[PDB]
Amino acid sequence: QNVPFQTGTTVERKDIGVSLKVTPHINDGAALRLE
Amino acid sequence: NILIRADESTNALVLLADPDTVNALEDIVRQLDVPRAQVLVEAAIVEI
Repeated sequence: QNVPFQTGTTVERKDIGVSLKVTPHINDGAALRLE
Repeated sequence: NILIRADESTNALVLLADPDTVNALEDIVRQLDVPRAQVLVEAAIVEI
């Protein structure tokens, strides 16, 4: 879901639920880096 | 003349140099590209 939350009433939208953010860095071969 | 420019797309490095300088910069690069090390940290807290 995506819910509101008060920052005062000056509410704001904000995401709730399973989430994943990957950033790789890939060598030509083994041993990848992940952020 | 000596020209080392970069590329952040494929993370590559373009060299333009005489072959002695090419071998010296290869000696720089082969000693600056290592797999780094990882730590597993287990902190523990006991309270009675």
